[PDB]
Amino acid sequence: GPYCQKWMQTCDSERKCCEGMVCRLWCKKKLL
Repeated sequence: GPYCQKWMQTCDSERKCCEGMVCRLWCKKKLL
């Protein structure tokens, strides 16, 4: 929904990761 990626959404192999980036404890950017 409206608060997930920029709210550190607690990521698991079942979590609706709003940007598909770094499913480790949250979802956050790490990219070249």
